[PDB]
Order: sequence, then C-alpha cells, then structure tokens
Amino acid sequence: AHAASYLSVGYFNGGGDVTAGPGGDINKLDVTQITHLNYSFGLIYNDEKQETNPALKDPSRLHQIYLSPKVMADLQLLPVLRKQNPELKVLLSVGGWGARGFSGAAATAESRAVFIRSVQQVIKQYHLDGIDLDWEYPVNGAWGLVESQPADRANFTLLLAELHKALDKGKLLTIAVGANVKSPQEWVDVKGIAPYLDYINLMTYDMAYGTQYFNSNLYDSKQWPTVAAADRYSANFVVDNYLAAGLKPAQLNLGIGFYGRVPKRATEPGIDWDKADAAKNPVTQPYFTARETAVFKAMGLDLTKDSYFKYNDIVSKLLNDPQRRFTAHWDSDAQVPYLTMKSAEGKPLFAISYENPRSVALKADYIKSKGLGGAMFWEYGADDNNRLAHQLAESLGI
Repeated sequence: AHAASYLSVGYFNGGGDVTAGPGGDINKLDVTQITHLNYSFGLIYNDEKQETNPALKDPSRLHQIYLSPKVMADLQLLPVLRKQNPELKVLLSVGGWGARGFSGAAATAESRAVFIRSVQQVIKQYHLDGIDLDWEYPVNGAWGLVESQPADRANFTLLLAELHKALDKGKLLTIAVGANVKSPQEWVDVKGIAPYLDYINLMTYDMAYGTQYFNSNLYDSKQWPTVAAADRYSANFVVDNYLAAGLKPAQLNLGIGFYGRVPKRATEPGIDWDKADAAKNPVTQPYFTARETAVFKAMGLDLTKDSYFKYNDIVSKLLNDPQRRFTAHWDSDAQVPYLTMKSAEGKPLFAISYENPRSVALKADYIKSKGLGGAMFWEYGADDNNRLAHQLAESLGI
C-alpha cells in the first residue's frame, strides 16, 4: 500500500582524481536530480615514503584531511546548491584511487583520534551533512599503490566505530567499497562495520581489465565472454558477493559509471593465472593495432597509460565522431551498450563499453527488484547535460 523511496548518490570529481583527471566545474551540476552529493576528494596528510604530493608530506598535519584550494572554493558554494535543492545532502568524500594515508591514519588510537578530529573540523567549517570514506583499499593497498597491512581490516572497523561515536547525531557516515570478491572476504569486515554506516556505496564498475571486455555489465556477456575466471565480473555478481557476506540489500547503493573504459584486452595480453606457465601462455591477445591505438591517442586517450573515457566524451567524440568510425551496439545479456570500430580487414573490434540512459534505467529496475537502497554514480562531471542523472532520478522516483 505504499511506494519505496530510493537514494541517488552522485560523486563529483571537483578536486581532481588519479584516473579521472582534473576537477570539473561544480556549477554545471543539476543538484535537483540527486538526493546526496559526494564532493570528491579530501586527501590525507601522510608519512608514506612514496607520496609524491608534497603538500601531503607536511609532518605538522599528519593524519588530518587536506583540502586543496579548489576544494575549499567549491565547498563555499554549498549555500547556492542547497537553495537549488533544499532536500540535498552534501558529504565530503575522503580518499579515492591512489589516495594514501588511510593505513597510517587507522593504525593507532592516537592516529585515529587526529583523523576524527579533522573530520569533525571540516564538517563544521564547511557545514557538511557527513563524511564518505573511499579507501582503495584496506589490506590490499590496490596492489601496492598505497601502503597497507593486514591489520587494516580490523583498524578500519575501529576507525568507523570511533568516527560513528564522534559524529554529531544525524550526520552521515558512508563508505565506498570495491568490486573485487576479496573485498568482503578479506579486506573489509562488512558485517562488523554495517551498524556504523548509513549506507554503503558499491563500486560496481572498473571491470574492463584482464580478459574481460565490459566495464559495468549488469550480468555476464555471452557474445563477448570473459575468458579467465578471476576476471569474470558483473554488477550482479558483486552485489551477490556482498549479500553473501551478510549485508542487507537496503543498506547498499549500486554504483553506476558515467564513463566507459577501453578494455585492457584490446591492448595487452590476457593472462589466466589458473593456467600452466600462465605468463607465457596468454589466453587472450590484443586486437588493437597501431591503427586503433592512434585513433584514441588523437582524442587524448593514451592507452599505454589509461583507458577512462567520460560519458560526455563518449557521446561527443565517439558516437558523434565526424568520420563515423564507431558503431553503437547493445549487449542484451549484459544490459549495457558498447561501441565497435572496424579493423582494416573489416572486422568489428570491441572498443569500449559504458552506460547510456537505457542501461541506467535497467540498473534502476535491478535496484527496485533486488530491494537495494539506491544508486550511486561516478561521477557527475562526466554526465552529458545531466542526462544520466536525470534518467536515474526518473527511474527511481527521486
């Protein structure tokens, strides 16, 4: 006898991001289409020896939050955003891909207390509704990209318990978590931290690695199948792995990518580490030649360094390429769009998968049928005239 209520939590890369690039213009965003805005990112002053941002190496601020000048300027504009949407909640997200400092911040009673005091200071100075922690990743360290240790799992739980205790009542505490099956298994005690969190943002994207073609497929593709088992991911598979770990669906937001990736399979041999003499016997081989890589390079995407392509750029540069080099397709099993480019020999080559309005609506339908709490998306600056956010708002009744 009543309808559901859903979240739509939009990350916004305002300060700049390691993989997504320099920050966007906050003034472009339509904040009426979202329930929550995760302004990204605050960073962490840290003593990691490999830290290359010298601002973060200030020893007098160790374990506190760093806000760049652009982040501080953008956060000044919150009163304007709140007037636009009086129901909007605004959090600062701390961390992001490659962001150092969480392992050390979490490590001791003393370090945690410094970090928590800094969270409290920032929330009060900028009048935030809460804080989102995007630690990529406890225990795993993103495969050595940031410092990590096995104690990170338990220390993250302590940090969240203590931060929950320190936050004013009514403030929000949220986190983002990885797609990798090891995240709920080994990196993060999801069951243990659930009582401290308002909701959990699932990073159900960045799957176009190894032998997998699709970046954010809802279900596995059959036409374009992943070869190695350890690479075989889908948004639904990730959701089920988190549900198996004992999270309730209503606490979860399904992450949706407002971007695509050229699969690594296009340019790098795909290794199945479950095979004999694996590194010498790749199970997939690159199908881009210099011809294809040059097309992407000319558009500003150097595939030797990165594969990220914003949705707005997919629309302007790929779909609407004046030379008509890219053909749009739909994968009915995966429930997402993808583009092909024609090889010199005439064969369609899988160039990139992404999300469009139809696929965003299908992920909203999944949210509704699975009883998830809502959607999250990365990130609003990559939308095309706020269209994907609008589709999500419409589909979820925001």
